[PDB]
This record gives sequence, C-alpha cells and structure tokens, in this order.
Amino acid sequence: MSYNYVVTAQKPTAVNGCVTGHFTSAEDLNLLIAKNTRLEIYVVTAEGLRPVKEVGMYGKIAVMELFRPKGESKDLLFILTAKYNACILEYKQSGESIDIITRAHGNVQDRIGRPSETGIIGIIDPECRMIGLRLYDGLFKVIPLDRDNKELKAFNIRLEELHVIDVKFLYGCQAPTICFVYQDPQGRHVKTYEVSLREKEFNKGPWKQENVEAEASMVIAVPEPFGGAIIIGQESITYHNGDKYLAIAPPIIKQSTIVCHNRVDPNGSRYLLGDMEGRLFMLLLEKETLKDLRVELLGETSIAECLTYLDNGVVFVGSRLGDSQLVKLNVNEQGSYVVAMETFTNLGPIVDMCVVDLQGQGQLVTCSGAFKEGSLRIIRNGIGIHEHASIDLPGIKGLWPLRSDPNRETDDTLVLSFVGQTRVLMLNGEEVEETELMGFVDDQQTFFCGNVAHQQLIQITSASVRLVSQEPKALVSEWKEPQAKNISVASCNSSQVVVAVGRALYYLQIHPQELRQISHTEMEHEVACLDITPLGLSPLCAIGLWTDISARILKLPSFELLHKEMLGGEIIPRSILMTTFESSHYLLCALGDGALFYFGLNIETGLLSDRKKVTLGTQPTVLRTFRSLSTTNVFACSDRPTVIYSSNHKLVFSNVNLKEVNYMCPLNSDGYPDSLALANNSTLTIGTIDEIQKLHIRTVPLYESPRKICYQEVSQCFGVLSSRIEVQDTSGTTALRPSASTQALSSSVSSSFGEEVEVHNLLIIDQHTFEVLHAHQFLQNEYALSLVSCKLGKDPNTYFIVGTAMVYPEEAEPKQGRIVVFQYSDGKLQTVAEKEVKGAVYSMVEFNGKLLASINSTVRLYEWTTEKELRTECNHYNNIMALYLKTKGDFILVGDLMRSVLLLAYKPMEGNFEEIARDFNPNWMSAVEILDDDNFLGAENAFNLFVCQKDSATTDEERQHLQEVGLFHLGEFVNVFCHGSLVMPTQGSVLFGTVNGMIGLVTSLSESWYNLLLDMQNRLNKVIKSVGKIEHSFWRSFHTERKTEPATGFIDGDLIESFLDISRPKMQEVVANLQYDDGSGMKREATADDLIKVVEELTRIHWSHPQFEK
Amino acid sequence: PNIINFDTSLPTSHTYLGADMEEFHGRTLHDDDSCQVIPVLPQVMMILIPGQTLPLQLFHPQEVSMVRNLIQKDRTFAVLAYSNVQEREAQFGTTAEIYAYREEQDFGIEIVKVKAIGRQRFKVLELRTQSDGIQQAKVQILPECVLPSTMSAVQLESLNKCQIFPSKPSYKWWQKYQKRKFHCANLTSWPRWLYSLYDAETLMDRIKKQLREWDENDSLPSNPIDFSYRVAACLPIDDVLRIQLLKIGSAIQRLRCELDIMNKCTSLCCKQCQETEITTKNEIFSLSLCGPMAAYVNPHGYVHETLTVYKACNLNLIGRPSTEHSWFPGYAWTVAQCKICASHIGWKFTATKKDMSPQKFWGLTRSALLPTIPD
Ligand SMILES: COc1ccc(N)c2c1C(=O)N([C@H]1CCC(=O)NC1=O)C2=O
Ligand SMILES: [Zn+2]
Repeated sequence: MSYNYVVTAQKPTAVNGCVTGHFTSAEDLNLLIAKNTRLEIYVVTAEGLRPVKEVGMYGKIAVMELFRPKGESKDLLFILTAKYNACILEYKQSGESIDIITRAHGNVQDRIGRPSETGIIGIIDPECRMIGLRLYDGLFKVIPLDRDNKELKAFNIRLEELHVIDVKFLYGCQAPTICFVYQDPQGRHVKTYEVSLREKEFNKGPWKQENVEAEASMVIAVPEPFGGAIIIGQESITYHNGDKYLAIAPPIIKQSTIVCHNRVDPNGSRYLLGDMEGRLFMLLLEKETLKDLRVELLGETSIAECLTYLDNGVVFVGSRLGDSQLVKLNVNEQGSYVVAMETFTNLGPIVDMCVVDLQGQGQLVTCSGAFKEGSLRIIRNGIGIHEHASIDLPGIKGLWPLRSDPNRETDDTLVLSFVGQTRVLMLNGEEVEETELMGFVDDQQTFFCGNVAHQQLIQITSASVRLVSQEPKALVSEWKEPQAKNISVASCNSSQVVVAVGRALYYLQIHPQELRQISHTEMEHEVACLDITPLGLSPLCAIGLWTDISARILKLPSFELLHKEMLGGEIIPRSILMTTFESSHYLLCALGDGALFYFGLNIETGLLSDRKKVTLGTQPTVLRTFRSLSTTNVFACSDRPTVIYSSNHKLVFSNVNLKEVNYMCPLNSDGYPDSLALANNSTLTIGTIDEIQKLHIRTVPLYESPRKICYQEVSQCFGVLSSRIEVQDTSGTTALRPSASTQALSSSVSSSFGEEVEVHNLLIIDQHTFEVLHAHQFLQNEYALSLVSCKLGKDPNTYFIVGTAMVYPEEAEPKQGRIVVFQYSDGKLQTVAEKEVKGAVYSMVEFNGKLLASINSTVRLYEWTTEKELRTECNHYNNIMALYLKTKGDFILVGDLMRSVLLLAYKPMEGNFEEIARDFNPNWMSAVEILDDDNFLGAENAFNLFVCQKDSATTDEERQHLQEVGLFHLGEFVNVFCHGSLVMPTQGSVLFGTVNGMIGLVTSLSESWYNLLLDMQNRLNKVIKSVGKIEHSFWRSFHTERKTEPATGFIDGDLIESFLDISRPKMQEVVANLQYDDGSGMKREATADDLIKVVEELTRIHWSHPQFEK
Repeated sequence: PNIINFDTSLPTSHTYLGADMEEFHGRTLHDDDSCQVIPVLPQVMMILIPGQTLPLQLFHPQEVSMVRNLIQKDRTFAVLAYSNVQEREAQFGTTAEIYAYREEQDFGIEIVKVKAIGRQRFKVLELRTQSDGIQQAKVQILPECVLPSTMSAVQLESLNKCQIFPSKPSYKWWQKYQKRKFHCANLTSWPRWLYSLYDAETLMDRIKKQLREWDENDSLPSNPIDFSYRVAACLPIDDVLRIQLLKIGSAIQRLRCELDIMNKCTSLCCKQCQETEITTKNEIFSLSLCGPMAAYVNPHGYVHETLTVYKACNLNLIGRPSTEHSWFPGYAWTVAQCKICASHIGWKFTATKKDMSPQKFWGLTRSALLPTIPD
C-alpha cells in the first residue's frame, strides 16, 4: 500500500572485504569481515576464529582499512561508505561491555565529480600521515591524519591522468609516494608521484613505466627492503623499482584472470593470488637483491572476492559468489596444497527464489551463487534436533524412559512397544543393547511404563497393569480386569493409575507391593483417551468420549464430572494432556485430524478458560511432556512435529525440523544427557534439542549457474533453469567440470581457441532427495530466460513452461525464440508443445488459465487448446520492452530496465488489453511486484525501493498516471520479489532476494501505524548511537549520483526493532508524547510497555537473527 | 555519388542571411526543474531540438523590439512544439539562445536577422499573451537524465579494475567489450546481451553505422546526450514522432527510439497524399556538416527544415531556377510539388557550374513529408 514496513529476515551473507590487524588489543590478531552494511570482528585463535563483536552501519562499507598512527597503542579503523561517510573507529572494551567509538567523522563527497570506472579506492601511507581517496576522475583526495583533524577535513590534488585502474602508496620512500596504473590513447602505463606535504601538490615520482601490459589491473606495494611495486595483468606479472624491472609470463596463470591478492609475510616475500575460477596461487619474490618472481599453483578455494592470510598457514577466503572459507595451506615431499578447514554459508547472489508451504510455516528455496559455486539453498525456520544415534527397528508404537537403578537419577533404559509386543533396550553411555526386564512381559503391547512410587516400575498393557519391584526385580503385584476384558486406553503418574476398559474407567492407586482398586465408574459413551497428570497426587482427571465426541474433566476419587465440554464434529479425539505453562494451567486436546484444541484449567475449579484451536497436521497428534531448562514443554507428534511452549502467558507452537515423528520421549542418559528419543516407521533416533531456534539451511551444490526456479507440487519436484560454461575443443564443445546438468539420472537434448559457450538446461530436482532426476539441454545458442509451472485451460496436467531466445553475437536484438511446454511424467521430461515466436521471451506468467508472455516489446496472451497447442488470443504493442510481468486478477504490471512501469487490464468481453496507467521515470529497475490492485513495489538504482499507485481521479490524466508514494534507500540490489509467508499491524507479505544474499520482507501498515512508527523512528534516531556518526535519515534517503530525496512511505523495521535493545529510561524518552491508538481513534500517552508489546509482535513477522558474539 | 566542388561547411554558415553578424558566446542555463517565464516568438511554428540552430528574419516591430530588448538580457526565447498549430495548443518546448545577431535599417525598413540555438526542454504551464501580441510562457524546466552504467550497482569490487577496456581499433572487439563491461550480469536476472540493448556506447555505434551510409565522408559528439540530439535533428519524421523524441528524458531511451525509427522508417511519402512516394532512406545524403537535414529561413521569415536527397520522384517542377536566397551557394532552386495533390514538397537544386558535384539534388521540407513503414 501507500505505507510499508521493510525489515531484514536474513542479513547479507556475501563478503566484500576482509582485513587483519590488532584492533581489539595490541596483543590480539583480528579478522575484520565486511558484509555490506555490517562489520564482523573476530579474534584469530590457534583453534579457529572467535566472534567478539558485530556492528551495523548506516552505510554500505566501500573502504575498510586498519592503521596505526604514532602515539596509538593499537590499530584504528578507517571506514568510507558508498554515500561518502568517512570515519575513524576505536574498539573499547571494559570487562564485558564492548563499544565502537567514533574518533573522527565527516562526509568527503564533492559538489562536482565524475565517479571513476573502477570505483572508490582508499589507501593509507606506511607512515600513517594521510588517507588517500580516489573517488573521482582527475582528483586525488587527501585526509591528513593529524590528531586534531576530527572532522576529516581534506584537500584535492589534481591528477592529470583521468582513467586510473589501481593506486597504492609505496614503501621505503623519502615522502608519501603513490604508484598507479592508468590508461590513455597510446596504451596502459604505470607511474609515481610524491605528495608534497607542504605544497599540498604532486611532485615528480622516483620512477615511471610506459606501455605496460594492456590488461594490467593491480598494484601491489612491496614492503622494505625491496620496496617498489608488482603489477598484475592477464598474462603477465611485472616488478618495478628505480632501476630494477622484472617480468614473468608463466603458463600456469595463462588461462587465469587474477582478481585478488594478499601479503603472507611482513617482508613481502610471498603473496596469495586468487583467480575468477577459484584457483589459489603463491607469488614468490626470490632474492639473490630481488632476482626473479615465481608463481606456484596451490589449489582451489571458493571464487574469492578477497583473501587474508591469518596465521599458522590459515587463510580466510571471502566470497561473494560462493560460501566463504578458512583454508589450511599444507604447503618438500609434496607440492604446495590447500585443504578446507571450515565453510561459512553465503546465500548470494540470490538470482531467483520460490516459497514452498508445509499454517503459514513455509520453506524458501533460492537459486544462489554463480558458476562452480552455484546451488539451491533450502531455508526453513524451526527447532533443530542434533541426531546422536540411529537404530533400525520398524513398527515402534510407543517409547518410555526408565531408570532400572534406584541409586541413580539418570535413565538407563528405553522401552519400546510394537504391535502385540514389547522390547527393552539398555543404555551404557552410547552403547544400546537389547535386554529383558525381569517383571515386564514381551507378549503384550505396552500402553505405558516407567518409574512409580516406592522404588517400583509399572507396565500397563492390554492384559494387565503389572507392578514390578526395583531391588528384587520381580512382579510384586498385578491388576487384571474383573471379567478378563482387555484395557482400551491407559493413563498413569507416580502415585495413581487410571485404566479404561471400553467405556468403564477403573481408578487404581499405587501402593507398596500392591495395586488397591479405589473406584470403577462407567462413563456414558466409550473412553477414547485419558490423563492424570498432577498439577504428587492429581485430584483432576481428563477424559475423551468415543461416542459423544467431547472432552470432559472428571474428579477423583469421586468420578463426578466438573466440566463436560462438547467438542463436536465427527472425528474422534486421539490424545488429552493437562500441563502447567508459565504457572497458568492448561488442558490441550488433540483430534483425529491433526487439530489441537486448547482450553484453560483450574486446580480446584476445573473450568475451561480458553476456546482456541490451532491446526497441527493431518495425522493425529501424540502429546508428550518434557522439561526444557527449568520449565516444562510439550512435544506434539503428528505428520509434522511441533513444540508447544508458553510465551508471555500465551501458548505458542513452534515447528520442529524433522520429517515424520510418530512417537517421542525425554531421555536423560549418562551418554545422552538432557536428550530425547524420536521414533518413526522404521527408525529410532536419540537426539538433543538445539539450545535456541536458528535458521536451517540446506545446500544443494549444482557446480553450475542456477538462474530460475519453480515448484511443481503434483510432481513433488522443482524445475530449475541453469547454465554451464563450456570451452571450444581442439577436436571440434567440452565442459570444464562435471555439474548438475551432466550428472542427471535421465537426460534429453533439444537436437541430435578456448572460446567460452553457454549451455542452457532445465533440471528437475527432487524435493526430498534433491537429486537431479532429469536434465533437458536446450538448442545450441538458445538462451532459456523464463520459467513457469502451471495448469492451462481445461487440461488437468501440470507443465513446466520455458521461454527462450536465440542469441547470435552478430545480431543485437533477438529475432527468434520459443515457448516449450514440458511435462514431467513418470521419470522423464516430455516435450508436449513448442511455439515459435519472433523474439526473446523475457517473462511469462500464468494468467487466469491462459499463458501471458512478453516477447520483445509485446505482451502476448495464449490460450491452451484441447489439441494441446498454444493459440494466440491478443497482443499489446508497447513502446517499451516487456521485461517484467506481474499479474493480479485481470491486471498486468509491465516493466522495462529503465523503470518504465505500465499497467494493463485484460478486457474479457473485448478479447484485448486496455492500458490503464503508466509512469515513466528514467532509472535502472531490477525488480517489480504488485502489492494490491492500486499499489506497485519496485527496486531501482542505486539500491533503492519505490512504491507507485494509481491515483484515486477526477480527470482522465489523473486516472492514467501512477503517483510516486514511497521512496527508500535499502542498500541492497533486489533480484527477485515474491509473495509468501515464512512465519506463522502488518498486512500481506512480500519477500525479496538480493545480490549480497540478504532476504527481506515488505509488509503493509495502516496510516495510524505508519504515523506512530514514523514518530518513533525520529525519537529512536536521537537515542541510538550510530557507528561513524552517520544520520539514519541520510542513509535511508532515496539515492542516485545525480539526486537525493528523503525516504517516504517506508518504515525501517531494523531500526524499530532496536527499541527493544535500549535502556529502560531511554525507552520512556522515545515514547514521551507518542499517541497509542487502541482501536478507537482515542490516542493516549504511550508507555514503554505498550511499545515493547508492539515491537515484540513486529519481530515475530520474520526469521530471528543469530547472536554473533559467543 | 560524390561531393566535389562544394564546401559542406557553407550551408551551416547561413550565408544567404547576409553580412557578418555580431556574435555572443556567454551561455545561460536555468536550474533543472525550475519555473521561468520566457517570451515566445509569434510566427515561429517549428519544433526545436537542443543543440539545433534556428535561423530567423523578423520584420514586424513587435518581433523586432522583442529581440532588441532580449539581446540586452539572457538572449533567450521559447520555441513551442505545438500539438495543434491552428488551435495554438502546445504542451512542450525548447529554449533558444541567440548566438548571432544583425540589425538592418537600409531604406528605413527595420529587419532583424538572428541565429539561435536549442538549449533546454520544458513543459508548458500557461500561455498568456501580452499587449504587443507576444506570448509569455510559464515554463517548468525539464531535466536531462544522466544515467550511470547498468553494472555500476551490481559490479563486484574485485572485477572493478576490468571496467576500463583497451583502445578500439570489428565484431570481435565488440564481443570482448560486452563480456568485460557486463561481466557482473551473472549476479542479476538478465544476460549481458540484454544490458547491451541499454548501453549508450553500443547504441551510439549502431546509429553511427547507418549515419555513415548518409555521410560517407567521425565528426559526431562523444557525449550520448549531445549525440542523441544531433541524430534527432537529422531524422525526417512527422511532428508527432518529433514531440515524442523531445519528451524523452534519457539519452539511452532517445538513442533506442532513434534506432527504431532508422530501422523501421525507410520510406518518405507526401504528407497530404499518403499515396505518393517522394524518396527512400537510400537517397538521403548530408550536403551540410550538421547532417542530411537542417533548418533554414526563407526571405519572408518562414523556417523550413530541409532534407537533402540524391533522387526524388513523383514531383512536378514549377517556375525557373533561381539563385536568390539559395541555402546551398552554387545551386539554384526550383519549386517542386507533388504530382498528385500539388502540395509544395520542396525544391530541386541545380548546380550553376559544370565542375560541381552533385549536379542535381533535392531539398525536401520535413513538414511536407511523412515517414512510412513499407510492407
Ligand atoms: C514564398 O517563398 C519564397 C518567396 C520568394 C523567394 N525568393 C523564396 C521563397 C522561398 O521559400 N525561398 C527558398 C527557396 C530555397 C532556398 O534555397 N532558399 C529560400 O529562401 C526563396 O528563395
Ligand atoms: Zn501529395
């Protein structure tokens, strides 16, 4: 709508910079990692990395460099942002409190200036006299590092050379000297300049080298004693100094493009180099003075954005296209080699994504990474279970923990029931071994067993209720039905047992070596389930009806009904449970259709104080109590496992990350402490529940570029468009490595210097096993662009529809392309239909049982006939290329790369399209989405979001014009927008995937909510300490290099959620004169507790963020 | 065909106007998106494009007094792109700045000869007419959309050093340029070849390929803003297509539209007939430095955007060749009308010396022609 709330669900994962130094203390070696708007600070240890502090910034970090000025005991941190916010930071720790203070700050942007082609460059000279910034062509900015330059005042020296590729400060010079690579009409060259500190100008440099390699792109300043510079290009690496010049063109780096580097040692004898293909090299400077350079190939890492040598042969690989890593360089007996120690998840670039459902708890599947790093990432929230042991034992129908040692408080036995059978397993640490319990019978299926009062063990089965002694280990007493009839349902605690035979509930009581039957009342209808949990003697007892279909609570040992709630419906109940959640007693009840009804309870009253019902699953739920920390929780065993827990005295149900758990019990074994035993049709698992709910991500490596994804629920699989790079072979093409499209179970083809070629495929990946079931290879030079999975017309089949383009290097605009209709039937992909179009099919969307396709500048609508063919119905010749297509009902939102938004309406009685409204604003656009019939979201340059709406409306010009109602600088580049609910004042949910791997959520607010949160933001901005002292409003302002307007129509949820982290008195400063609306228009003075409840509920709309610091 | 014995710089000088005029070089530009009140010349009907020269002759005392006081100020007037010429309805326009001026007072007849140039596009807010008949427009300054690279946002910092590519000496070079300039296209949803369709440098080169056919004799601008305006002033299109080209804010959208017109519109017919083919794109040639079409003023102050072609068909020649006020010194003009509807389509130009080349060409006025997509 006109009022939106944008919040981060997953912080950016891609790494754009990493530095080492002594930031946290002069004695600590730190690893600083930049993730766009975040800064992670680690302490490098002999074991691995130790997370100490992570800070967010109101800016995209463009320069991050550590330096040590004279007088300073440890390093300082220079940060420059994309919006030119420069700052000097100091790490201060006092006991357990950590603070990043701002030593200096200021904006170093110029009024006029042409930002350079190779972007911002920030360098610091070895003496720490100044910071050199190359922001614009023809200028070199210098910030003196004087103790009193706290506003980071700078001066500009004019650079004659306009196109500088890279610039560094040289080591061992008489004065600060820059070395740079530049390009002019007569070639690419290297040059130096001394910076006159008095004249504030350039002076003739010590050396210069014209006509260096045409592709030289990197300057490396070599430290003393050698000094000088190393220039890296495409086929060669050169060394330069006053009189020396070295040049090598090794074959090993011939097919490589080096993109990153790192000095291994202080004397600069060794360097690490990374190429676009993931190869890691070692550059060696061989002394005789400097005699020669040598390149050695170490191995393969993730495609590196940045490398940083830590210590002890450990190197940090920072990746943007794949997972980041910690690699150990194990290199005389062998050549130099690399071995991966640790991998860190990177979801970016998210080029496409879809939502799978599966209640609102859905999975998010992304098309992440590029090239060899390409993959699918399945992202789901919920409780993780660490599995410790697995036992193959099918048909388990119940589980019970036991302590067969009265002297020990730990459980040592697991009793499992089977159809007409009972088995007992003994635990000795991590050694499970099947045994026989002296006193328990294997003949019968156990309904309940465990530890009972007076050092005994009970075993309620279909035949009898056997009391067994612990020390003698024998059956001290036994209870059977007075007429030998089998027990239908059974409940028990430590002091009492309540067996139910058909519809007659006999209430026995546990006594030393005896089972004295107290009562035997017969209920009206049959007994389906019961519970006697104490809230140790229980005066109350729950019961479920077999005939009446109701839940009633009876008294004990009186049998008189205190409450008889008629549940209703036709499905009989499965389980009943009484439990205390946050000192508020409740009585949950599961139905035969996975329906969890929950009512309140009183220890003396016994009345129902709640009527809520949450849908758990399809299969009936088995409720089981277990202690988590100091409180009790309930595990729901259904077709989808769940955990019931009280939060703020209101019941909460969290999903468990397991496929199917039919039975469970809490286990506290010596080898498995504070663990649980889960059981399914064929397996018994012993596991531990994860301390705190975190995101569970599953990586499916493809080893090629995934481009598009769609979910086909009927086929229980995903359709993924992907491409792989192949090189022209001598024996006239061949692939560089095996990938998803070359390792498919079944494969089809469309037909029967080292120059690259793009082979496009359609993969059918299984949704449970993630195996490549099939790979259809498209035509030679055919580029697959769009993908849909849908039912069309009157045809019941579900198809995978692909839109392609024919790509010829000699033809600029695409003149041919096609729409292929595929069917994934049985185990193979079949081409049902093919439709030849005269252009590129950039987008496709299922439109009311018809196919809406955008070919070139045309929006064509196709009907799917009974002859299984796509027959054209209508066209729309737009003056723009139909790149983006989104639909809502009979509405169409067309968009092009230049932010030309056009709104169309399909007129059914006319068979054509009617253009409704248009807004043309020239700017680069990367994504569009429809929020409602009136409002439309989009992502535009530079890293912004916008919202436009159809006005509402007196004149035809007002109706036909979209008004810009929302502007916001997000800081991310959105590639995909998609409606979807991932979690169980915010209406609607739109998710977005970004280049940096950040996933965000945009939702609608009312005008009242937007106004309250907008005041709250302005009050929060006066309390929140900002790293680098950047204003939040400056950061969020809509930004392009030409213009900057404030943010409107968007509430920053990342800022609103920070209210929860401020001091109690600061919370009252923020809410001092706010007007809290309690659904009546009657505003009052808002309190801290009112906004705690409001903001806390806002955090429940998206995935929670993990704690960085240990 | 070849241009021999003809100084292609002559038509650009507007020598028919007379003796050397006083020159002015102090440029004046208004802040983008500002509301200014600029005077409008009453008889001017033309649709001006920034960077385009407008030659004028003013005889009326209200027109003369207007320019006389205009020279003493910002030397700027408003040229309206009238949607309805008879109804005087205009929604957009271009400011024209006088760079050359000459007053004549021979025989007590006051005449003002000016050479103005298009500067800024704008939107009309209101058109109030003053006592001297001269209109004064309430004008909102339209801005020129300067756009960075498509990769200037996604492009990774490690692949930043590959943005500058070595000198262009060639399909293999353009194949290499695309793969390097749009390398970080793999981080987005689109292919590099798509980004190429919105790349100003590639689009300018594609236009340069067809502009070289018209002028087979590298004198075009480097700036995509200046290049798209130079190409717009040469395209002989209908007034409606010209107002749409003038409405465009970005150089990339402008360059793309111009390429579309150049590929699609290859035939020129009589605007009144729509049943008579006057000429084809194959005949268009640049006899001037500005291109194949420029504005010139006649002896009565009427401006004609004249397109020069090698061959014209279905035209009847009326009158006898005259060198009076000739816009191409060394050539004589003869009025040429459509053989079907007698509309004045333009003139046939004839060389006066046997050593000249081409010996005969045609100047067709834009207001008389209509570009047609043949099928
Ligand atoms: C009513 O129009 C007239 C009337 C008289 C007249 N002497 C001319 C025109 C007229 O349009 N021209 C054009 C012809 C082409 C040219 O090269 N230069 C011109 O100025 C005249 O010369
Ligand atoms: Zn005609």
